[PDB]
Formats: sequence, C-alpha cells, structure tokens
Amino acid sequence: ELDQLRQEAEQLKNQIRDARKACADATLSQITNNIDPVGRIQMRTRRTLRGHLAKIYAMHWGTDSRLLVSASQDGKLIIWDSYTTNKVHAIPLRSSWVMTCAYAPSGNYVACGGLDNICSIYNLKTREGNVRVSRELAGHTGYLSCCRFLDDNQIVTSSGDTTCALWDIETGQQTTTFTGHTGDVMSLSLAPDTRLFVSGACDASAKLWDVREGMCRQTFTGHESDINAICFFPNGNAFATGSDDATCRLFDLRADQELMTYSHDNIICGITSVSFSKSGRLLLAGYDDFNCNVWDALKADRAGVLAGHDNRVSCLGVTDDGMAVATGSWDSFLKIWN
Amino acid sequence: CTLSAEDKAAVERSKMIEKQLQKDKQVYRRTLRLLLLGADNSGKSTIVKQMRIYHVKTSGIFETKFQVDKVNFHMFDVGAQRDERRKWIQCFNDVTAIIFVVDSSDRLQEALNDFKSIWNNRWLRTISVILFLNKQDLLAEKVLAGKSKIEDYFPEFARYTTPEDATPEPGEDPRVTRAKYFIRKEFVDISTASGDGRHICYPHFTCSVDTENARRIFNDCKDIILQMNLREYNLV
Amino acid sequence: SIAQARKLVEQLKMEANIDRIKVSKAAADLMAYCEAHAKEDPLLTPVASENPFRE
Amino acid sequence: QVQLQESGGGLVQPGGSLRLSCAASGFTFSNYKMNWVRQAPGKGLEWVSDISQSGASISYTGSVKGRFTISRDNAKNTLYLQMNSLKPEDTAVYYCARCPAPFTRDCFDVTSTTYAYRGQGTQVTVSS
Amino acid sequence: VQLVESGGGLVQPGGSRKLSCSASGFAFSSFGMHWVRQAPEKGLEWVAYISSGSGTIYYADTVKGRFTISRDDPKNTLFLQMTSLRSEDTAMYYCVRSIYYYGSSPFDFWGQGTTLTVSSSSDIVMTQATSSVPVTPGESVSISCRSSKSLLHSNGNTYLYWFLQRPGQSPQLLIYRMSNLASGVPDRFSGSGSGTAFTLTISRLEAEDVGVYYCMQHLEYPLTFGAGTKLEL
Amino acid sequence: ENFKREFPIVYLIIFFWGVLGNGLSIYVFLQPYKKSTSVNVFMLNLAISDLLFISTLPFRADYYLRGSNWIFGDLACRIMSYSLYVNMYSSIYFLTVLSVVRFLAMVHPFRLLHVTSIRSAWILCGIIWILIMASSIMLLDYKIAKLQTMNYIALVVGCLLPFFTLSICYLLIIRVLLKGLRVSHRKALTTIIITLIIFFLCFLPYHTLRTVHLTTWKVGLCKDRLHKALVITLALAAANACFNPLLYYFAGENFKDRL
Ligand SMILES: CCCCCCCCCCCCC/C=C/[C@@H](O)[C@H](CO)NC(=O)CCCCCCCCCCCCCCC
Ligand SMILES: CC(C)CCC[C@@H](C)[C@H]1CC[C@H]2[C@@H]3CC=C4C[C@@H](O)CC[C@]4(C)[C@H]3CC[C@]12C
Ligand SMILES: CC(C)CCC[C@@H](C)[C@H]1CC[C@H]2[C@@H]3CC=C4C[C@@H](O)CC[C@]4(C)[C@H]3CC[C@]12C
Repeated sequence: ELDQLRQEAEQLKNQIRDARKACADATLSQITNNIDPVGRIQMRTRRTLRGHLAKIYAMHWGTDSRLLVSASQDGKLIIWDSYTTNKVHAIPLRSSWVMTCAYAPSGNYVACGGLDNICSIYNLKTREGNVRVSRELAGHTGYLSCCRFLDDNQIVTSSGDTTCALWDIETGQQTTTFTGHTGDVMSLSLAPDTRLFVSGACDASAKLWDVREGMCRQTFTGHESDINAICFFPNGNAFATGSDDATCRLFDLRADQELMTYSHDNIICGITSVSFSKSGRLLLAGYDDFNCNVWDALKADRAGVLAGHDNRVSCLGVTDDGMAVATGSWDSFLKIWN
Repeated sequence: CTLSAEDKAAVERSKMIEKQLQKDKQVYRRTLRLLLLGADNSGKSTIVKQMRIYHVKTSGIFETKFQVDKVNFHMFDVGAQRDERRKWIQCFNDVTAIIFVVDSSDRLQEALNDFKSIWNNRWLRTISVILFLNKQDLLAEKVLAGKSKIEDYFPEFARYTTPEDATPEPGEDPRVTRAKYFIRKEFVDISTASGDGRHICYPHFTCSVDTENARRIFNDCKDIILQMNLREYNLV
Repeated sequence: SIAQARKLVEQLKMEANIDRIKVSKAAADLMAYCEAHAKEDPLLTPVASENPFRE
Repeated sequence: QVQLQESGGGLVQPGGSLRLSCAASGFTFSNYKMNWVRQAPGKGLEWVSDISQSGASISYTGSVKGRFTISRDNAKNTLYLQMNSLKPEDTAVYYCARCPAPFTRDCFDVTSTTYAYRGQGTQVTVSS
Repeated sequence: VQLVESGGGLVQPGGSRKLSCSASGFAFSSFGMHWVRQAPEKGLEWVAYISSGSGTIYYADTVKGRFTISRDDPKNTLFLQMTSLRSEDTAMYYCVRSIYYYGSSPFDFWGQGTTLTVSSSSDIVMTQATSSVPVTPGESVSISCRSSKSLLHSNGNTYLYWFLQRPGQSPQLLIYRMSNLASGVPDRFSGSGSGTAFTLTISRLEAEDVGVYYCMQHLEYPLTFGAGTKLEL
Repeated sequence: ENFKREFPIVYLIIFFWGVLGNGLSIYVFLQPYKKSTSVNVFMLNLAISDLLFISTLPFRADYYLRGSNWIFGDLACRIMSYSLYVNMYSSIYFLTVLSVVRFLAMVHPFRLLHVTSIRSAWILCGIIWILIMASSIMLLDYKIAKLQTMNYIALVVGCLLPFFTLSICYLLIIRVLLKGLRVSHRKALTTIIITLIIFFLCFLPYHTLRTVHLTTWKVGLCKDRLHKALVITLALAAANACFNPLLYYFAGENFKDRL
C-alpha cells in the first residue's frame, strides 16, 4: 500500500542521483588544476572588540563595512565602530539566549532572536535617542537559528522547528513558511539579488528556496552530519556549507551537486561558520578547535589560519567591501583581521 | 589630538557605554545560572514550583529566579523546543550546575541515557550535574508493597546487596533503601566513569513534598563554586 | 504519514525534473568570476595603502 | 545522503534466534557510535544497544542483557544485532540509529520522534 | 521631542539670572547639549557645551568662566546660572542637542530659549557671501560660505553644517557634515565641497524655504557661525 | 664583622633558576586572556617583585665574592641595597595579599570581594608599591649604617604581621578542605601546606637572625654558628625566588592553562 509510494520516492532518488552523476565528468579541481595557488595568506588581528560578558553566538556586519553588531549570551546586542573600537550602541535583550543577530541593510535596524522563538526587531536610527524594539516576530515553535533582513520590512528567519519563515515587519505576520527540512535549520544565506536563499539544517541537507512563493527549488545532500553554516558565493551561483562532520563543501545551484569538500585530517571538529571574501577565492571557516581556517575555495587546501581565539569560533563575517573579517568567539572577544 | 571633536565625543559615548557594561558585569557574575533538565514523568514542574514558593504562548525557554541565602539563582527550564536537543543544549555550556531530575519510580534507563549523554557531551563537560532522584515516595510504594520489581529492566540488582548505608530514614524498609541506593548508584556509575575531576554529580533523594530542594542546590552550588575557585586561584 | 509520503514524492519529482547545467560550466563560471574580482579582494591581494585597519 | 537500511526481522517463535542487519552508506562508518532502538507497539522509542566506534564499548538495556549481541563490521559498513531466546514481549519495529556527530562518545536524541540519521526499520514478531 | 526653557527678560548688568532648560520629550542622557545664542539683529553665537555623561564641558572665548552650564539627568533639565551679563551678552538663547557616534547627525533639533535683555583668539571664521541673494521660487540658489581653516580632517569627512531659520521659529539642520541631509528636509537641499569654501543647492524655493542660511564648522570648539544669508522672495 | 665565609655558587644557581622560573611566568601572564578575574594582577605584582630582586642578586653576589669589586662600581651601592631591599618587604606583602585573596575565594565564595582587574586591583598595586617606597624614602643611605630602631619597627609590622595574616588565612582554608576529596582537596591541601612550610622556612629564618644582632653581634660578640646561619637566611631568601614559580603556579590550572 503505502510502501508503493515510498518505493517510488526511492526510485525518484535513484533518478536524481543518476542525473547529478551524468552531469559530471570532471571535478572542480581538474577544471581548476592550472590556476595559480593563492600562496600563504596571513591575516593579523588589527582590532579586538571586547565588552561582551559571555560567549558570542553571532555577529553581522553593516553594509557600510564599518559598523558591526554582535550578540552575546549575556544578553547584549552591541554595535561597534570597528575602525575605532567605539561602541555605537549596547542594546540589552529580554532573552539572554540569542543565537543570531542581523543588521538591516539600510543600517536602520537590528534583529536578534534566539532560544525564545521570537525575532525581535530593534530600531537604531530613531529620531529619539535610545534603540527601542520595533516589534517581536512570534511564529516559530523552535529556537531561531538565523535571521536576515531582505529590506526594512522583510526578514527571513530560520528556526529549530525545521522551518524557515519569511516575515512582513509592519504586520508581524509570516508572509511565507518554508517547510522542507526534517532536521532543524541552523543557518541561512540570502542570495546576492535576494530572490533565493539557501538553508542548512540538522538533517545533513541544504535546500535552495525561492522567496516568491515558498517552495524548495533544490536539495543538496552531500554532507555526513548536520550542517552548521551556509553562505552564498559572491556570484550567487554557488554556496559553501560548514558542517559538523568536520568538512566544508561547495555546492553550486546550476549543476546542482557538490563541487569540492574542504577537509584535512587534522580537523576533527565541526565547522561553526563559513564566509567567502569578495572574489570567492577565499572561503573562511570557523571551527570548534578554536581557530578559523582560511580555505582556498578553488584549490581546496588551507592557506592561512586565524588562530587567536581562546574558545571555539562561533561566528564570522566579511565586510561588504571585503576589507576585513571579524570573528566572534566563545571567549567573548571579537577580532577584526586583514 | 589626531582625532577630531566628533571622534572625541564618540569616545566619551563608548566609555559611557563601558560604565553600563561594567555595572551589568557586576550583576552578571553574582548570579548563578542553572539549566534544569528532565523528562515528562519527572516532577520537573513541581520542583520549579518548589523554588517559586521559595523565591507567551509558544515561549521557547522559561526562566525562574530564586535566592537561598542572598545569592541569586537563575533557573532555565526549557519550553517549546523540539525533541532533538543536540544544538540548543550548547547554549548552556557556561552554566553552574545543570539540575537533572529523574523519575526514580519506574523509562529509568532512558533517564540513565539522558544523564550519560549530558555527562559525556563536549561543551557540557566541566558542568557539574545535580541529580534529583525524584518521586522517592512512589518508589517506596512501588518496591515495598508491589509486584513490580527492579530485577527486570535491571538484572544486576538481584545480586546487589546494599552497601553499608550511612544513616537512612528510620521508616525506610531495608528493601526500600536497597532499591533507593541501587538507582542512585546506577547514576553515579556513569558520573564517575568518565568525568575525572572537572565534574561532580550531586545526587539527591527528593519528593513532591520535599521543601529543602532549594538549599540542596545552594550547598551543591557552593561546592561547585569552590572547585572552580580552587582551579582558578592556582590552589590546586 | 501518508500525506508526508505524498509531499516528499511531489518534491522529489521537482528536483528530478529540473534542469542541470553540466559541472564544467559551473566550475568555469566560478573560476572566471574569481579571475574577474581578484584585483579588488583586499584579503587575497593585501591592501596597498588604503586599508582602514592599520595601527 | 545518509542511508541506514535494516535487514532481518520476521515471525520467529518465542525463543528463536533472529539476526538483524543494517547496511549503511553516505558516511564514513567507523567514526560513529551507533545504536539499536526499537518501538514496541503503543509506545515511544526505547534504546537497546550501543556499540562504539571500533567495537570496544558496548551497552545494553537491562531487558536484553545477555540475550542480545551487537557487532559492527566497519569494513562492511554494517551494523548487526544477534537476537537470541526472543521472549514474547520484544516484538518491536527495530531501527538502526547513528551518532549525530563523529569522534564522540555520547548520542543525543537518538530515540527522538523526529531523528534524521535513524533508519526505516524492520519488524520482529513472536508466537508464530 | 520638545525642548523648552524658563525665566528670561529684563536684567541688571550685574544680576544673577537662572536660565534653565527643560527637555521632556526624548532620551536626554544620551545626547550632548550645546547652547547657541542669537544676537538680535545679528548672527547667532556658540555658547557652552556639555557632553553625554558630563565629562567634557567646553566654553566659548567670550563667556568662559561666567555662567556654569550644568545638567540634571533625572529632572531632564539644563540648569544655568549667570550673573555678569556684560551688557552685550544678552541675546536669544538656543538649546541644541547632539549625539556623537559614527554616522550620527549632530545639531538636529533646537529649542526656543527666550530672549532676556540687559536694562542699560585663534578660532575659525565662517564668512558667507552676500547676505540677501533675492530669488523667486523655482530657481536653483547656490549660497555658499567660507572657512578660514580647512574643514577636512584626515578621517575623510568635512565638519561643516548648514542651518535654516525662519521669521519666528528656531533654526533646524539641513545638511550636516556638508553632504548628508537631515531627517525632515526635502531632497531639494543638497551639498558639495572642496575643503574651505563651498555651497548648498536648493531647487524649489517655496514659501517656507525662506530665511537666513547660517552655517557651522565642527573641527575645534569655538563652534563658529556666520552672519547668515537671508534669501528674500 | 663575621661575613668572611664565601659559600657565589649558591647565588648563581638561584639567579639561573629564578630568572628562568620568572621570565616564563611574566611572559604567560602577559597573554591577553580574559584571565580569570583580578587575581593575576596580584601574581603579576609578585612576579615583577621577584624579577627585580633576582636581578639585583648578581651584583651583591659579585660583592660577596670579590669584597672590593662592587664598591668600585658607582654611587649605586646605596640605592641598590636600601631601595632594592624594598623588594623583599614588598614581595612579602604581595604573597600575603594573594593568600588573603585565596582565603576569600575558597572560604567565603558567595561574597564577591575579589573583582575589578583593570583597576580596583591595580589601585592596591599602586598603594602597596608607592606606600612601601615612601615609607622607605625617610632613611635612604652592606656597608653598615645606624639602623638600630629601624629593624625592630620593620619586623613588628613588615615581617610578623603578614605571618599572622598568611598563616591564619591558609589554616582557615585547610579547615574547609578537610571537610571531591581525592582529586581536588588533597592536591589543594598539599599545595597549601607546602607553600606554608616554605614561606615559614625562608622568611622567618632571615628575619629573626637579622634582628637578634641588629641587637647583639656588631655591638657585641658572636661565634661561627650565628653568622654562618646568617648566611642561611640570605641564601634561603634568595632560594625562594626559585620556588615562587613552582609553588604558587605550577600546580594550578589557571596558570598551566596559558603555557
Ligand atoms: C607597606 C605597608 C607598611 C609600611 C611598610 C613597612 C616597611 C617594610 C619594608 C621596611 C622599610 C623599608 C625597607 C627597609 C629596609 C631596611 O630597613 C633594612 C631591611 O631591609 N634594615 C634592617 O633590617 C635593620 C635591622 C637591624 C638588624 C641589623 C642586622 C643586619 C640587618 C641589616 C642591617 C645591618 C646593620 C649593620 C651593622 C650596623
Ligand atoms: C587578619 C590579617 C592577617 C589581615 C586581614 C585580612 C584583611 C585584608 C581583610 C580584608 C578583607 C577582609 C574580609 C572582608 C569580608 C569579611 C567580612 C566577613 O565575611 C568576615 C571576615 C571577612 C571575610 C574579612 C576577612 C578579613 C579581610 C580578609
Ligand atoms: C584571612 C583572615 C586571617 C583575615 C584576617 C583575620 C582573620 C582572623 C579573621 C578574618 C575574618 C574572621 C573569620 C570570619 C568570621 C568568623 C565566624 C565566627 O566564628 C567569628 C570568628 C570567625 C571564625 C572569624 C575568625 C577570624 C577571621 C578569620
């Protein structure tokens, strides 16, 4: 009875695997064997932002590549100057278990959310002095993992209830709900043009979504354990997944299969964060073994290590102009590098 | 000097922010943060009621505050989360004293596996668990006047023969004490099997009418603090 | 659970019946994009004089 | 993609010896502490056997002590469960579950109503 | 979001005057507070300053040590004493707040500050063009100003403001740091510059865009102004 | 008039082991960690005190080896001796305040009276350092000077008072540790008792012997045992700089974490 439908689902899996195999006769490395290696990349902690009491789950850059928001489990959103090390704002949260923070692309707003299932929107550029709460977005049944502003009125929030949700900030009501993953969703990455976003979850699968209706375009399944971080390539035709099987992998949307895996035997801890630089030649991944590794995204070898953190690296970010990378960490310190 | 007047008053702003961050750091370190774990059968909510007497629809975490002797405790019961917990449990690596509550009267091997997985979890090591072997009364009626036995679901209990008890309750029947000790021993076997020194488990025999559960967290907590101070003052 | 099998098979139809551009094209496209933007990545070719995080 | 296909299962008599199997693909097998979990009708999942990464540390639920044996051939990517003297109460559907993350000694939420690195399962029945 | 003050009026050339301020509409204790004074048939003059978390209290060079700018974060007031009143310091006082952080817009909203009257130097100079420039609506005016010292710090920004005033109500900020438009200012006002002399461009000069176009520098603390150009219809 | 006993090699050995034990310590205290709390300010103070003391050591070693060699050097003899034996009386106070901090942490942990790394800790550093210096700048001058009353008033407060403070603090900590026993309490008890015994060793033996004759043997007579034992105190005081690295921060995890 029902086993007929499940067997036909297995046959659909078989045909999908056959198609993905037939569209590949050469790996990324063969096509990019003759490209010049990046050499050794050395990056030094130019600034060090301190002031967070507890571990830092998330940081998000501003679009001006100078402002920076970070969330910490003491329950602070702090906004930094990151040129000078000044604290532009220090917002206290109502729930001190925030897993994510986002900074509006205009620079007007920050959202944090976290283990309270609500995405709180904070208004920075108020005519009034203090940063007050725009609204709370309460429609998720599991902790918020990631949140990204599309604009001042649309934010995509990932959750531990296995669903991503698109919101309308004026109304506070879900414009769309994305409901494909079986394991809870850990990271989120809007496309460069904000027509799509990839989503990595605790089912070891990444899903490409279309944020116009709310249906999954593609599913990418190459990892072994659950996927902790995702990030589109600058192009928008690829993305890198930072997983818990101690690997990073590059998937591309158009071929729709894995391109390379960025792994080395010495690494036996999970990835916590990924980021590309500006040209996508340089994938930066944070690890549980306390130090970010810089990956040549086209050779698949390490070139450079951001080893300066006492605890695990919980977040990463490259500036929109690419001048800097900031790494937060569970030791409660943010470091800017160049 | 080499920065304008705008930069000056910006730095005055950042320093005024440091002043508030320091006041909050003084608030944040004098408070002890307890993660309360447990199952559906465990009297977890009743223990929370016990500290409340001692002290919003889809809320994803709960939070109760109590103080024992001028020390602020801050207990984080988990609310509307899903069944899987290998991610949101990492948020509690730097808490004092996970408070694990189990249903003693029994499902008990499920509690043993929960304890074993909390204990051996990276990012949850270095946290000392405080077992509340709950529902002791129900365990008494289940053993002393019951057909259900611990010999099944746990074959190595027929050959148990209680160790020399220090000072049980006078009303406790030898069999009641034997089972009550076997269950606690069953948990402490996991506790001592892998957590060498950075870990302690503080078992207790608590009931639904137990009005000393707040103090038994204070004493354990005090002792968990003392071990941390011993390692950070280089005294050990 | 029957509706869950329904909605999985409906989805697995979509990823199956979707077009895939061969991997050669996508690898070449990423390599060409990296070539296009190498000169202005201030983390790969380190900044010459203008970087805002010195001293 | 992480697959775990169970084998075995059937209608053994109350006392018979029925051997389960578990083909595994899509992950490097040797790095995970795998499990056996079963679901007796009308009840939630319970954990049964807990073979380690290399076959060293092994644990059982009390009710299957001595009766059940777990092995794993990391070269054949296969998990096993030797069921003997199958008393007429362990007639559960038997799932082959996996550790969430490699290089680890604990297994969070393996018996979760939702878990993703579990298996389809197999059924065991008694009395006929 | 109002700033209102008290007192003010006739005073003797040696009388103590307690010129308070009231700010009961915003987050007082996050803002720098200046004072700026308007000489009646003249331009308007910079006065004391008190930063957020009173720790920097600058003063002018003509009143330095006379009237003790203070603060009261609870009561939300800028209490001021004053006793000397050298017969020409009596003018129209303004209470401007300013917040200082990256991207912030200082000198945004000014008070009223009544017009008490008496009954009887290496600063910068902000010189402007002809103080009238009569133009009818629809034409693009380009009134400018001159700075003696180059207003361009090595940051990369020019610390030049632009204000408008009206026959009556207080002034406002149009474009702070010579480019960035203020909040409630129409996109018709604009700004461009080279470092020492440059201008703001308006397009559709309606009945309320008429007034005196003052100007400020913000590199050092004389916080100087100009005589102001009064555009007529 | 009883110093003609050149037992040199001891000073050089102490210099070597102390400088290796203290340079490492200052290096690893110099790492930017969110260290633990304001407790490494005190150990940094003690480390620098010990470093400057052991740095002064080689030249007085040269003096006691070649009697007429150091007096050749310069005016620095007086400043060296007088205002660099400010170190010993300051090194004592830093270890006694470290003991008070440990007592507060272990015995009274729910009273956060050990906080403020930036500056409510370095304020105490400045107070101790500058106050000791100032109390020493009343009588800036080895070559003897009339310091009869000077030693007695220095002993009653700068020598014995830390003893009645350090000993009581560590005994009160020992009261707790007695009643996890094995792993933690035993290893804390061993470290505490070893610190107590070695402190009682050096310090007391240099002080009491130096006082007696700050009363007897340059104003009166002596015999070989007294001033030879006298060398015992100088040598043992020196000897400590060797143990201070291993004593306070070899068995601790805080410290051993960094390196
Ligand atoms: C910090 C808060 C409280 C205030 C601090 C109290 C001060 C702690 C340090 C003491 C005073 C400043 C440092 C002074 C050093 C000298 O004073 C020196 C001891 O080092 N003299 C004596 O021992 C004199 C002892 C007399 C015994 C003589 C035997 C040999 C000792 C050395 C002098 C020999 C005299 C030579 C024959 C005439
Ligand atoms: C006694 C001699 C050796 C010097 C005394 C130590 C000095 C520095 C003081 C300063 C800090 C003091 C503590 C402040 C806190 C208290 C109050 C109460 O809890 C009992 C004593 C106790 C714990 C004090 C102990 C005495 C103390 C340790
Ligand atoms: C670290 C210590 C030495 C600080 C200096 C003084 C010592 C003597 C002081 C500090 C605070 C004091 C202790 C704290 C308070 C108590 C409780 C009660 O029983 C009275 C005495 C007793 C037991 C004190 C004994 C003496 C004590 C330990």
